[PDB]
Amino acid sequence: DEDETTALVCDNGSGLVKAGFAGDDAPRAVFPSIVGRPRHQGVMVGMGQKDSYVGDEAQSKRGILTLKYPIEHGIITNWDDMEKIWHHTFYNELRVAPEEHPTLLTEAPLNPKANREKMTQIMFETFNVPAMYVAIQAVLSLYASGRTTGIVLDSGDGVTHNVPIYEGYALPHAIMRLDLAGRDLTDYLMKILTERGYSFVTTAEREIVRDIKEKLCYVALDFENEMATAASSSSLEKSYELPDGQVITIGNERFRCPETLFQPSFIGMESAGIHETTYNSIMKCDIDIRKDLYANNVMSGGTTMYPGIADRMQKEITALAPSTMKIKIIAPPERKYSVWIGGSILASLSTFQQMWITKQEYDEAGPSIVHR
Amino acid sequence: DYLMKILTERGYSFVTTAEREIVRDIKEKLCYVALDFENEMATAASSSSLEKSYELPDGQVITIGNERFRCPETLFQPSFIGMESAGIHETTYNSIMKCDIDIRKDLYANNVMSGGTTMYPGIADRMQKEITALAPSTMKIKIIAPPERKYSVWIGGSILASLSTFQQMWITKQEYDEAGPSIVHR
Amino acid sequence: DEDETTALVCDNGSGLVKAGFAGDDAPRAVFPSIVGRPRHQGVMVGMGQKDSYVGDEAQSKRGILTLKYPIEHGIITNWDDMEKIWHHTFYNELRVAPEEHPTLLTEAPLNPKANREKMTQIMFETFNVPAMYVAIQAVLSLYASGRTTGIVLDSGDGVTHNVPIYEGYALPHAIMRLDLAGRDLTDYLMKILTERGYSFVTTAEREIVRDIKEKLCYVALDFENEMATAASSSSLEKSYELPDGQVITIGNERFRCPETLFQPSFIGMESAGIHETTYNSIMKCDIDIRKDLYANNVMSGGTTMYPGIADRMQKEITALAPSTMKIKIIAPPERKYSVWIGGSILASLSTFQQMWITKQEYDEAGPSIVHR
Amino acid sequence: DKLKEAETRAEFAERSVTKLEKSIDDLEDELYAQKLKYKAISEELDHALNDMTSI
Amino acid sequence: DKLKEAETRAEFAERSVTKLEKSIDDLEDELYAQKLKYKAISEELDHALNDMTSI
Repeated sequence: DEDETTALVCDNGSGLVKAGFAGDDAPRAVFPSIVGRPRHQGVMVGMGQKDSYVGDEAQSKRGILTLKYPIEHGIITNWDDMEKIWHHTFYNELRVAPEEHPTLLTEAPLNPKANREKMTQIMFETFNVPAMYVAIQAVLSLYASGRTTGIVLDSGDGVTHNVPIYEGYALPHAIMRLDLAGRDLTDYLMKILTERGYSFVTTAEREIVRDIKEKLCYVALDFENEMATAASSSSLEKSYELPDGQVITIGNERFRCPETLFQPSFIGMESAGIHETTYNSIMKCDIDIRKDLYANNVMSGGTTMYPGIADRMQKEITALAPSTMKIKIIAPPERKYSVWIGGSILASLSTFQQMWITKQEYDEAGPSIVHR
Repeated sequence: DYLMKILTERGYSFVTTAEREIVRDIKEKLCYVALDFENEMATAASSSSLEKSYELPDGQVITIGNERFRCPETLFQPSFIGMESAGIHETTYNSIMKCDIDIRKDLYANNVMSGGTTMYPGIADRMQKEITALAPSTMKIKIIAPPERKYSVWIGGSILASLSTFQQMWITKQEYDEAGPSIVHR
Repeated sequence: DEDETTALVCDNGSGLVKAGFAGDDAPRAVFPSIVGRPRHQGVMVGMGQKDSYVGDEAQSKRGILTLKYPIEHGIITNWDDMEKIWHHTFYNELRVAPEEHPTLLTEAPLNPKANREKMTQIMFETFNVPAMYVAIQAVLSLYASGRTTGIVLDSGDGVTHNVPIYEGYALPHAIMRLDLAGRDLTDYLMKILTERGYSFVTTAEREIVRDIKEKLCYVALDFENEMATAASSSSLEKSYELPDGQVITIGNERFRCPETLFQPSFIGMESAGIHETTYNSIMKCDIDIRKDLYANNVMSGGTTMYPGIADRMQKEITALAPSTMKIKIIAPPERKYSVWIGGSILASLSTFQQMWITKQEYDEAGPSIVHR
Repeated sequence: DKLKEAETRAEFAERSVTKLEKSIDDLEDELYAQKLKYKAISEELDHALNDMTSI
Repeated sequence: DKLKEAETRAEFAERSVTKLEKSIDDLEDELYAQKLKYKAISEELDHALNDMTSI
């Protein structure tokens, strides 16, 4: 129990932090990855002067603060502001004292060696956690779907990745990163919806375009004769009621937004798209392992939640793969937390105890120890 | 001054200074802001017991039926007085579509009224319906008009200045003799 | 000559229409983009009952009419009232019959496909012009400065834009629109001038604040130590004599008004400003084309005429751009008509004849034909 | 087989949610109607207690 | 595959129904509290309008 209860799992994202206790089924804490700094001197009624704001209080009060994102494209870019988000996570969100809890953290696919050593330096030397561990994100997603070999298409708020994993070892030279994700996707909907003849003028109009994207957006299979369908004008249309009455209608654009993930050309991106990239990762891997990867395309991440994403991907890679092959696109329902759940499982596991980096290992080996 | 003219125009004379001053006491006591000012003029015509006679410094019982509300309809229609500006309710609204988007539900549910001229009965109901019908239906409208409103401003100061936490915002002669008028200016 | 003389160029703006014959050096007709509708029944002495008023007669008689602006932020918002401004342009202003003149029109940067088809529907089907053509405004401005690749900062009465153009094709995904322009700017001067202890009370006081803005306003470079200069009180001050004697003095505010274009915060705008936006457009474009755009910042529009606008912009983007770069801010003198002049050149050109959309093309292809 | 069961039950849960969402919007609307019908009688009140303390 | 989808959505529709049922009971209860807090101020009212018409 000492640490069976006690292991923490913190998944640091570009848009959201997911956090909680190893053992739980889902994150106890989910909140924006921002750190707000007040543009002016003054106070809220009853509070003192605050130097900084994090998560939802930074989002809610955004009009008087300069908002900053510590993690650009999955990589920690500002370490002063990240230690601020961690502090908030332990002390306010989970309300635990960190110096008696083992902490499993996550990093990104080709996270620079030096960063994995730096967050270890900050975990052990400024938070004084007993022990910690850094798992790679795609690797926890895979594992949370039971398996050990597969290829994960991972897509969240600032990055998309393909991480081919074989008997647990993520394959460095076959990993692909596509910098277009849910953030890019909300801003494109924004324009095709203002372009439908609308105005997201106040900040209460801006924010909810993102809630339109999440609730009403679709990834149609045969996106071709779906536009064609749009035109005959079926009961395909969908009206959402705004903060007030102002019933906005979205028929068609509803799927023009996730067609951006297959066609980056919709947004002036010259890069290849999700399905081709799944494939290219795969023809960059060893030959003998390619049947395995093909029957185990595990999807994780908030942006892979658009319904019919899996069917489109299913047919997208069948038709690029040699017919002798078995294609299989696994997309679980909890996928917006796969990464986290894979960490919860792993860290609560009976056999993981012997991989925890302890302060004994650290004080004796330097940050190098956990770096592997 | 507008009541003055619609009342001389009713066939009267506020000739001496004891006639002038009391038009203002007529405005305060007998004036109304009708909701559906449209079919209130229409009502005036059928001539109901809507009329209201006031007794002057002497006997001279003056009657005011109708004009009674034609005076505060000036606050919604500035055109009654050769003003080309927009009126109270539109202006409430325009202020609001000039603010941040996320704060507009707050402002709409908290239209606080203060000032001597917002005391005309039925001002709040007219404003209630004036902005509901300009605001997006998804919105909650709420027009707060307290009874002491001719002193809201003052009472808010009385509260604040007698408050336990205000002591640390008082500009003292120490602050002033040392920082110049700039100190309190903020 | 048939059409060498005969091509018309009509530039539709948010505040002004500029019109005339392809060939001329400047617009034959310039007038407000209003349509007045009389609030009461009655007549002027010697005239009949008029249902409507357009341009200057609507401005002059504004006290008895309800004025309406057909073009909101560069886009045509009311098509009944726009056909009225066009009618006025052909028949009264240029006094031509449209059915024997080819007409080059202009549209805005991301003008909805459907509008370009609608004004074509109205040009050919209600005005019966022989042929027409719709050019994008920034694109005519660039071309009128000789070149084909550059980025135009275009700023008039209701909109500001940045339109990066490469070998003639305006780059859709890199275009930025900032809804703060000369209209916004006259109303801000208004307040800093009443705030100087004044009153623009009658309509003959209102209108002339705009003539103060045009004649006396400046964009100072080092707007910082220009306020500082204001205080020492040099002979920086400037008094203007009103319709009557009432000599009003404007020292300082003179430049506080165009500092609004770099600092939107002066007016409760949270958007970025002109120079940052020039830049952001540029780091949204392809990499290999960014040296070109930087050496070709062409300015056009009435609001970019404030003296010292170019020097401030020069230094504003040098200091944001990588030092290996050449910055170059072209601001020609005729810039309040760049757009128009670019159309005059192009439409009088020897090679343009083969791009005119003719009634033959239209009656045979539908509005789609000119839409491209 | 697991399917016919998961889908049929999903449909019943969705029918029940739309029923309860429809009853929440009627009570929440009957509501701002009550909450507001009052600001009016409680304000008509500070007023109609202030003039008799004055008269 | 049709399955993972039908079941995951059944679960989301059930989570949303329990959320909305919880919000309907809080508004309906905030309610009889408002509806009653009034009978009292509207009745304190016929009273506090009658004595000043009398004085």
